This record gives sequence, C-alpha cells and structure tokens, in this order.
Amino acid sequence: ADMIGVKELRDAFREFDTNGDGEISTSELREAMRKLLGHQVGHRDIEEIIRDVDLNGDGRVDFEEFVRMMSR
Ligand SMILES: [Ca+2]
Repeated sequence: ADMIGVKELRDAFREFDTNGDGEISTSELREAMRKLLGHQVGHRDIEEIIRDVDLNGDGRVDFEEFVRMMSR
C-alpha cells in the first residue's frame, strides 16, 4: 500500500540489521557507524545518538526512529 519513498530507507535498515530483528541496537548501530566511519574512538556518542533520537521507550532505533534520523 505504499510506493517508492520510505522503502529505500528499508534498504538501509536492512543492511543495518546484519542478523534479522528489524531493530538497530547500540551493538548493531556501532557496527553500522563502523562500516561508514571506522577507526577513531568515542562510543558514548553512539549511544547518545540512539538516546536523543526518540526511543518511544525501547532506548533503541527502529524503522520508525530510523526514518526520522535519516531525513534532514
Ligand atoms: Ca525509538
């Protein structure tokens, strides 16, 4: 019931979850940011990003919190 638009986001969201839970957790996040950034330190910043995103109460990013974090 939806054409191109938010699906692309799913593409990323897919590569995000290396396993299969449709949920990017600090562990999965770091792995994600690592593939793009890599090297360097600062882990608190990672969780900080997942903490200020929105977390309706799961302290984690989901296709929803992920869609709002990607947009500008
Ligand atoms: Ca959330």
